[PDB]
Amino acid sequence: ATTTLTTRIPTPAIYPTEDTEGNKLTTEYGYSTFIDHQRITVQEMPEMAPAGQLPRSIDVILDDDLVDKTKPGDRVNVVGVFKSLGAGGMNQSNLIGFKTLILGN
Amino acid sequence: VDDVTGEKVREAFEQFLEDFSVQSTDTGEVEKVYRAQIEFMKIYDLNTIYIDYQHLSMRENGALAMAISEQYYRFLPFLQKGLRRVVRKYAPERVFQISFFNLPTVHRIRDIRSEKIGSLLSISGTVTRTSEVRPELYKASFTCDMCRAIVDNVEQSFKYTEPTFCPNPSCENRAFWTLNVTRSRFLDWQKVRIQENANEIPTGSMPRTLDVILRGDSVERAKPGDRCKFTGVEIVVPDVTQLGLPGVKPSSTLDTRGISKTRSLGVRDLTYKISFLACHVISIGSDEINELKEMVKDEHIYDKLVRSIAPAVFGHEAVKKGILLQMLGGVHKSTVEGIKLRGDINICVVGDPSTSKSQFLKYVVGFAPRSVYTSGKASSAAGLTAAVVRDEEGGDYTIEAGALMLADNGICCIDEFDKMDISDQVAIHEAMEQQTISIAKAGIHATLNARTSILAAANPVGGRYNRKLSLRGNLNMTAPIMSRFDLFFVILDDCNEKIDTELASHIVDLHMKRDEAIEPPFSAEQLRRYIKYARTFKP
Amino acid sequence: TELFPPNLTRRYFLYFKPLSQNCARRYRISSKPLSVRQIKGDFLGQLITVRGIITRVSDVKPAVEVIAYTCDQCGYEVFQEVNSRTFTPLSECTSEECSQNQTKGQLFMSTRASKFSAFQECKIQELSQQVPVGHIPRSLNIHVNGTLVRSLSPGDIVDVTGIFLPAPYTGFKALKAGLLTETYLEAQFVRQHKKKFASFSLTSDVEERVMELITSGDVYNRLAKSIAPEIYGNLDVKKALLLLLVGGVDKRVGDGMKIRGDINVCLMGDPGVAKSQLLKAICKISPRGVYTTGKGSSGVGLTAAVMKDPVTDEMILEGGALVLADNGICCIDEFDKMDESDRTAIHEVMEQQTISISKAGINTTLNARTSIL
Amino acid sequence: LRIIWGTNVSIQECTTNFRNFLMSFKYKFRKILDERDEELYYIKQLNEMRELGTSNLNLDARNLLAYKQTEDLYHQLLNYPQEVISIMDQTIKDCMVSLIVDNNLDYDLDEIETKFYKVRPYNVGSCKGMRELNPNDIDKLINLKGLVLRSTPVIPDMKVAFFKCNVCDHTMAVEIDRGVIQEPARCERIDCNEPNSMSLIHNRCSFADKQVIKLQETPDFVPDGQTPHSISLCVYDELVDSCRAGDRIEVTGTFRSIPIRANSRQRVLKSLYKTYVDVVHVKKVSDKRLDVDTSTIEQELMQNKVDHNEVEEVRQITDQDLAKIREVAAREDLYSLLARSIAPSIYELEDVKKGILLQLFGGTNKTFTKGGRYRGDINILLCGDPSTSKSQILQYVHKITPRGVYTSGKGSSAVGLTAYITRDVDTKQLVLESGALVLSDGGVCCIDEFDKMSDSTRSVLHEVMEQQTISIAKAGIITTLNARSSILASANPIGSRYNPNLPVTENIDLPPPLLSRFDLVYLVLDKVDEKNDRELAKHLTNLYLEDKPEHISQDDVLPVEFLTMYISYAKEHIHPIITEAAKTELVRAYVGMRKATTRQLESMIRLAEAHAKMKLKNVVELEDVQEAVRLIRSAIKDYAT
Amino acid sequence: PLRDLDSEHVSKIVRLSGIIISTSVLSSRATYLSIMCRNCRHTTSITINNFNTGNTVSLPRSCNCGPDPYIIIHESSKFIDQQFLKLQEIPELVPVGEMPRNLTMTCDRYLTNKVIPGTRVTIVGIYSIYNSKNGSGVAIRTPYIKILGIQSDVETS
Ligand SMILES: Nc1ncnc2c1ncn2[C@@H]1O[C@H](COP(=O)(O)OP(=O)(O)O)[C@@H](O)[C@H]1O
Ligand SMILES: Nc1ncnc2c1ncn2[C@@H]1O[C@H](COP(=O)(O)OP(=O)(O)O)[C@@H](O)[C@H]1O
Ligand SMILES: Nc1ncnc2c1ncn2[C@@H]1O[C@H](COP(=O)(O)OP(=O)(O)O)[C@@H](O)[C@H]1O
Ligand SMILES: [Zn+2]
Ligand SMILES: [Zn+2]
Ligand SMILES: [Zn+2]
Ligand SMILES: [Zn+2]
Repeated sequence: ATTTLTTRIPTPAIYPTEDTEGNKLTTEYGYSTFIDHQRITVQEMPEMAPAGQLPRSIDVILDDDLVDKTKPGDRVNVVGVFKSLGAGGMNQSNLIGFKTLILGN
Repeated sequence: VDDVTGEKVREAFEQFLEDFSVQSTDTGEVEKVYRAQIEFMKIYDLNTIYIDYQHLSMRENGALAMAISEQYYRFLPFLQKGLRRVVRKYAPERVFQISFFNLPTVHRIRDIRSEKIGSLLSISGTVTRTSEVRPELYKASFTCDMCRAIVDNVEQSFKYTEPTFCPNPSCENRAFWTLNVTRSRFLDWQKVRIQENANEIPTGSMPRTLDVILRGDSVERAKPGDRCKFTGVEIVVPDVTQLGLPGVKPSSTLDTRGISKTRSLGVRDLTYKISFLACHVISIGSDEINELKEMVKDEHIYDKLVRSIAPAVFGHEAVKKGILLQMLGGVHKSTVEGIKLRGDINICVVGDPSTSKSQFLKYVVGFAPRSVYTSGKASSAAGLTAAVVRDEEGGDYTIEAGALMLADNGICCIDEFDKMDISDQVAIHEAMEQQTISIAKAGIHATLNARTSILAAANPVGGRYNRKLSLRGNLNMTAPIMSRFDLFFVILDDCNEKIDTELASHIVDLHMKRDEAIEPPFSAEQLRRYIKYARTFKP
Repeated sequence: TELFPPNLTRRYFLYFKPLSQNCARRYRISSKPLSVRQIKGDFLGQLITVRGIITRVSDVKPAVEVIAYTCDQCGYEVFQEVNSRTFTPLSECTSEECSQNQTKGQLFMSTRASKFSAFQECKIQELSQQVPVGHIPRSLNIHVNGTLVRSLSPGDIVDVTGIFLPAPYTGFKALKAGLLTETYLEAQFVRQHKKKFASFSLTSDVEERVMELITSGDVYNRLAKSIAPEIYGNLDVKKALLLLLVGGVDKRVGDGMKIRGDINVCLMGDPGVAKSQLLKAICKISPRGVYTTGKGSSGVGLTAAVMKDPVTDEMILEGGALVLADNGICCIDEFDKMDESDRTAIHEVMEQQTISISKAGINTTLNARTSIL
Repeated sequence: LRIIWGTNVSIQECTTNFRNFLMSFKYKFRKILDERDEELYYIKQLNEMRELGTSNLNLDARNLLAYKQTEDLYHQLLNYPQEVISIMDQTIKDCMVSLIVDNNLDYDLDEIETKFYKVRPYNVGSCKGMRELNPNDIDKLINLKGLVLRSTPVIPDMKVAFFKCNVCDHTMAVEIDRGVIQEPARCERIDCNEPNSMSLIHNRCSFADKQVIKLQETPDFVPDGQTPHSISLCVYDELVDSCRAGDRIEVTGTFRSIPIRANSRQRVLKSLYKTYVDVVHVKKVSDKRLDVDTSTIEQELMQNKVDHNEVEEVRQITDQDLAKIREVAAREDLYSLLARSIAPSIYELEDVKKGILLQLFGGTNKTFTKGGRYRGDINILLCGDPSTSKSQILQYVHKITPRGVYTSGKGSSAVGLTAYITRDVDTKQLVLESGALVLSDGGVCCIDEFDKMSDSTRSVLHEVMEQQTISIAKAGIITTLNARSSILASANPIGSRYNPNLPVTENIDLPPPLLSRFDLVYLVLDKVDEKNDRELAKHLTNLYLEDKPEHISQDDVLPVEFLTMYISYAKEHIHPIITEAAKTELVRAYVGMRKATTRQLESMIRLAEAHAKMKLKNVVELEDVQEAVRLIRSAIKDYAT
Repeated sequence: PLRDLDSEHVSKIVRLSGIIISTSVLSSRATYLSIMCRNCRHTTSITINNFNTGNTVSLPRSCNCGPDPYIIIHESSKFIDQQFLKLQEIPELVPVGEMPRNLTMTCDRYLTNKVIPGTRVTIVGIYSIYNSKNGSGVAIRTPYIKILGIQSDVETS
């Protein structure tokens, strides 16, 4: 869900513990490739806030790059796409609506 | 084997219930009463018959009793029918309860051993809680969801859901049923919590507790906060929380041999607790009126009581009067408005340390049956006032017998009173500004009854009594809680050689084995029962 | 035939150690001692060196790698390899004699034929001087197997060399974006920059390092001046700090009595004649040295906490400074700005080697064995 | 040649080798073991057991290590105990029967044919507790030295299961095999079959007793870094209620491992195994520390008979020891011999040592058959200068006394002196743990920095100091519980050092009443001089003349191992009656103080009767009060000020 | 007043007043969603106008391609904000013996963020019934109000 902006058809592929022919396998950890995932939650800046009210906050997901350049308590501007992903309620069974977040670009 | 032997014991036990019939005639030879008790029980349908076990042991040279008491739960189905068919022929909507009592020994529950499971056993201790009396399913109708066929013959203790046959064999699945709530028997059921006797705990062990359960007309015969004695069945009950304990846990499985080509493997963990099931209860621990009348007709008994309300204490007639008077009430409902009054009497005992003021509290708690004792430092409001157990074990909530809800209609010995905090003394004074007590947690609000006297022992700010100060300053307890005391007793000590040699003699003379140095005019053998005659006098 | 596998007959545990920079520059990479921040994730798979404080360890306990099962009706053993944190019992007999058979008779585990390994784990927190500006010393999880297991003890600085690997965990289902992994380091070899005194045997390189120190003579004054030479003079103080380290002799009476073989010292004075620099200098030169301060946490900080141990379902006592240090120096500063609850812990520890507690779930008598400076 | 799988054990070869030892051992360890009369050393102990019914064979394992022909076995039972002890169960029965058939005998046969015999091997080597027990040590003999903090209720565990059949009037039973109950689906077909209908009936089954115990473990050495471990261990039938909270113990058994279920829902098991000890023997006593009060523990001395176990509770002594004890008691200077040998490294202070000795004896304990109780104790305080025995005395008491928690300062408060309620994380339930004084229901509770304990905490001892009981009313518990402890305290004055220009009652900074409710108060001021401190300095430095003080036998003093055998006799076996003639010298000594309160009188009788436990006198005599009162007056230097 | 609410007139319009305690989060609900079958490669669209548990709509059970075949094409779908409010009877006038009671209250589109917690209001609403995953009685439902408009004292404090 977080690698393309368009809702690509899901592909729940299965981690291969056996070959197509049926043989055993072992894992070449570090010929495999990895990427950092992080989410950071941003709440409204308290001096612009209409004071007295509660804080309100939303979840930002960062790919490999920007992971190193946020820390809690700093004033931060983000830009991204406010995706509304999953299918809560209308699929599966039951209310609370869709999971809303920003893809931080 | 005992599909054979059980009938032989039924024929044996029913014979004990037949070859004996009431004698004692002219106080001569004796022969057991039970038919006369059944002919009494005829009137009431209570079906709650009591059997003395000592009368059972002499027949068959004990070889019946030593068998039955060991094998009990396997013979109990045969003894109960061993009653029915006697009743069916000396006598013409039926359930029974049967008890054996007056067993030869008491086993302290620390010496409960699994070698006794299912056997009869004798137990005693302190009841710490009771619980809401509830229906137990017993015999109930079960109806098939597939057809109107029903069954009433029951499997009931556990496994209570699945009779194996449907009165028409064909079903698209035969094994499973639904219950009915309408056509069922039920019996009243209760759980009570019992605690080890503080006179017999091990060194450094805590007062062990165990769960004991009641059925039938024995229900509502336990009372919190007091010594009780029991007899009944060493039951065992499944317990889950023993997971994570050391040692292997036995797991059952259904075999796999001789069935072929047809937790899906079929497995279970059978880990158990040892509760107890009790059939008999008593609240352990003529010529009387000829003594009660005999004392009140005499002129001095008041002065005898003053010098016998605490025999070992030397002098201190003042406090002796106070405590004797504290064991006696005043008319609380003495109003026209329909609000009651603080009819009971409160006392505080004060003085420099090494006064025997603390001994009185031990004597009282040794003597006054509705009394209890607290160190008053080691305490909390939630232990004086009743706590609550929060809706646990699938039942509803239950109230926990706090030490000051207990000692209704009597004395609480609050030793070292001043070392209590502001919190619990105010909890007391809110329970003295009203006789009632109120509790809130979890939205469950309860107002308890209370009506109590407090006996408080207190100590000056510096222990030494300042002769030159008011009691408010010396004693350092705030005026509202210093109010609502009918009297304060104050003691001050110094060398008075004419007494000190008599006191020193009294202490050392006490250290000769159980000697008469503290012999009263008369003893508790009449004093407590006389006090009950005094209570119900209402002058 | 079907046979016991050679991994189940494996007499021994095998480990690796890297090559030091000397061998990298000689003949002209392989082991930079990385920061826990510097690890940048995508090193998964690699053999890496990391250094930092071992803040917390579990106790060693067995963790199974293979389960051995016994089948009577076959007589064949069944061996199940255990790889994840959990397993399910292979109760249905897989044997080659029951497979082509009607009855599939049962089996029972053998708790000594089951190949274990000694399992231990620790946190390393970042080494503070390597933290960036404004940032926090974050932590990494290390797993240990076999003979290495006791080489890590809390409150010490180490190089860990080992292989850095994923573990299957992600959060709690909703707080997820697919195929996340936890990560851990499987420890292979250890070296530690302040060494354990208990290992001290003499071999071809250490005796000459002692002998060349002796032969110049005046060793006692040479070492006093060599303690904290970055502060002026006052040798009598620094000369006594060398005795604090060597400490004298522990005496046991052979008759149920013990008297402290250790030195306890105060550095009373006015401002400007440096104190914390001497305290800090002796914290570096002392293995197991520790540094403390007057106020804040020091009640628990000088005491055993009690903790529900994260990795396994038991409580543990967690040692404050006087217990995180032992057989070594505890340094106290701003001293009189402590309080009675701190002193009445300290006052017992100078007098004797032990502490005693009797509040809540704690009733122990606890070994201190610390020098207070 | 026959051999067990995975194993080096031959049944018959070990069988004959054990018999060869069992019919020929005679203290060869004294000859062989190191540089250290009798005969048939075990045959006397076997022909001892058969008339007593005590089925247990307690075995000193090191008999085998020294002996010529069973070094081949010591390293087997140590490493294969579950199997090697299963051999011993059989060999000893056959080795009992060899003592039948060689004897013209009565009918011992008709039961020992059927009954069962067992071994409890305990005398094994030392180990660093839990910590050195790497997985190579799984399923081996082990021992632990330590103490108990709590014990669970007795647990029912299945040994024969029972099956009730919903039809057709036949039940079934099955014996448990290695943790499973293989329940038959088939209805015992030959009667008839129904596929699945059979029940399992709880109350028909046969159960073991099981119990679980929590051990605070205390090694002879611990590595720098360590902290106390609460091991959890299990004990089976014939050991249940053997040992309990506050006991100091050597225990032996098999180190084990077991999985844990992750949850009550499904059979997924944690791979990081749990570990415990299966107890096989517990050594309830030692030679170095005295014996638990026989009056207190009277409830369990008969329970050991009623439960049929001889796991010992009290030190055995032979006539050759009691004969020596009585020949020692006759000497004129026993009153100072003990007071020296109680602390051979502590100089002078013999007023202090002697009253402490009279604490350890207790004195007399008495009751009125329902209504009252009194006990022999003295509660002690030490005051005056630093740099003195005070802290070391509290250790020697602690290391002799079988029970007691060395509480200290502000680090010890009410919730942990009396009992507290806590979550047992290993099962996640509320459970009650005995506090420090409750664990000390006996012996000594040794308290230090007594005045730096808070105003709130001191209020518990203010009841306990003579009433010897604590009474509770907090959530979950309402009880009064026993706290039979004697109490001993170290204190220091107001300010520092000492200051004779202020009255002691002020100088101590302890309130007048609590100070009075101590039975003896010691003033231990230094008052320096030559020809004392020089003699002290020589004494101390002789401890550094020889780097372990083996020459401390100089200045002759009792072996501690005899002194504890004396006290644990006198304590156990004499109930000294305060004679009616002793009053006349006693009351004047009290009144002379009055020209102070009954606690002195109530102390003098409890102190003077201890001075009759010493010298083993059934009755108090007019002399023994005289030394007791002088001790009270001189302990506070009453002549000076 | 809430004290006079009854099972009488369930799903009529109701006028009532109180204090708003809290205002939760602007949860996101659909109003247009476009949907493709992951096996049939076949597209539809669904709209919902007004209903915004046991009600409204769900993705169609099937369009073989079996159950739950449908992917929501988020990047060609339109959504709306709704909010959860709680109103309680004004503490100035409630039983002396117990706490006030309150009602779950919900609102949609432009009606969101009009109100601040602690303002005094009159609500016009549909008193309506829903099922709560309790843990309440043997068979029961929970009341709620769908706000269909709102007004206030002109500005509180
Ligand atoms: N008149 C008396 N009768 C009996 N015992 C007394 C008397 N006066 C003092 N005592 C002694 O006082 C002790 C009881 O303790 P107590 O003086 O009540 O403590 P506190 O003064 O703290 O309440 C007993 O051991 C008893 O020997
Ligand atoms: N005699 C000295 N030689 C070298 N540096 C000194 C000396 N005295 C002080 N300093 C400097 O002053 C600082 C010492 O501060 P310090 O006096 O220890 O604080 P405190 O007042 O807590 O003791 C150090 O940074 C050190 O560099
Ligand atoms: N008279 C003495 N005899 C033997 N040892 C002594 C004597 N005086 C002091 N010591 C030694 O001094 C140490 C005692 O410390 P201690 O004085 O107990 O601390 P505190 O001052 O708190 O009591 C012990 O090691 C003890 O051996
Ligand atoms: Zn049917
Ligand atoms: Zn098999
Ligand atoms: Zn059948
Ligand atoms: Zn489709």
